[PDB]
Amino acid sequence: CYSDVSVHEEMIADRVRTDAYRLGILRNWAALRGKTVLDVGAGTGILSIFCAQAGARRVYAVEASAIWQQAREVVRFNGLEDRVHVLPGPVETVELPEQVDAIVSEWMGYGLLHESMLSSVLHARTKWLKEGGLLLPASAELFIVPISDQMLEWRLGFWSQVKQHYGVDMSCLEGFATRCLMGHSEIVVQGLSGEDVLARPQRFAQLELSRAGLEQELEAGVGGRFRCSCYGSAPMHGFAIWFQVTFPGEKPLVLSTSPFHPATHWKQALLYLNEPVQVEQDTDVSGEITLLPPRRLRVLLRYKVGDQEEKTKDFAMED
Ligand SMILES: Cc1ccc2c(c1)[C@@H](c1ccc(F)cc1)N(C(=O)c1ccc(Br)o1)CC(=O)N2
Ligand SMILES: Nc1ncnc2c1ncn2[C@@H]1O[C@H](CSCC[C@H](N)C(=O)O)[C@@H](O)[C@H]1O
Repeated sequence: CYSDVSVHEEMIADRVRTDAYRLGILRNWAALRGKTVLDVGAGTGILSIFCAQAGARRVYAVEASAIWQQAREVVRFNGLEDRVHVLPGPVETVELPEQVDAIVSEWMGYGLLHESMLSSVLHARTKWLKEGGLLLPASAELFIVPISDQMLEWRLGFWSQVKQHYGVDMSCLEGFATRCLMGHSEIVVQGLSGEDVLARPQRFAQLELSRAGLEQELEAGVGGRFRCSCYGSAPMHGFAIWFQVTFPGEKPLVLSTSPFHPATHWKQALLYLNEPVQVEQDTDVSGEITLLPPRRLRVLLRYKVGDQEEKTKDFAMED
């Protein structure tokens, strides 16, 4: 259980994630006080306990993986076993004695595990949430922007620096490094900063989690067109995608994974072009992006940089 503890350690050590959930939940104290909550995928149980601190009478903490033992332990240890009930197994088959006033979950991320988690939360909403019940978070939004990855630039430049240190010219391996690091069709999860961002980020989709038939909409695919204009001269390496989610308040609380906001464990998802393309101030960058489900979540991208012809590059997540 090494990667098992590391995953839960990583989440809890993310103060942006954890304070956002804590405040997001607490700020609904008036709607939660004395009410019932389902925590879908409770993990170590911290979100369920946040709900109790907000005043919930009963929280059902449903967890499919072995970490539920630790959740049971943490709740019992905090003396909340009367108010938080840890239930092992998948949410799709759990039996609650009542329908709930609110659902909390932390389903977001990049890959098949997270897609499966949203589906499970939507299954639970339809099955167990009362009409007009609270969803925490309630919505998500997806953003895209052209980027220049400084770390990648260094790695691509590395082979040209070997001569200076060891008297052997390996500059000829730039082509090789580029093909290997950029020519694949995988999504790369990497943390960027604001200076990597080459234009204004564009929202390309919104997911309102209360909508019935969202499961159906997701299966078709989520996304849309985008357009933007670059800020200055740079080697454009591709696009970054990220999300935010919103907790209703009475101003809503936003948990964001943007490169301009504090770093989170989610980082951003990078879509590299096959090789770098030079952009300038006012270079138009436009395209269409679609995220959809051999069991793979495909990212379909068609884009145009400047006067270049439109190009397709499709990526995938097999997990
Ligand atoms: C079609 C679909 C279905 C479920 C679904 C996704 C996409 C998205 C998603 C992630 C976060 C959100 F706030 C919203 C959506 N997910 C992705 O992997 C993803 C996003 C960008 C790239 Br690149 O990949 C998995 C997920 O958490 N949920
Ligand atoms: N169908 C399902 N039913 C119940 N739990 C699930 C599930 N699919 C995944 N999970 C669990 O959901 C968790 C997501 S990790 C989030 C953990 C916790 N809510 C926290 O915020 O700290 C994992 O621990 C995983 O085992």
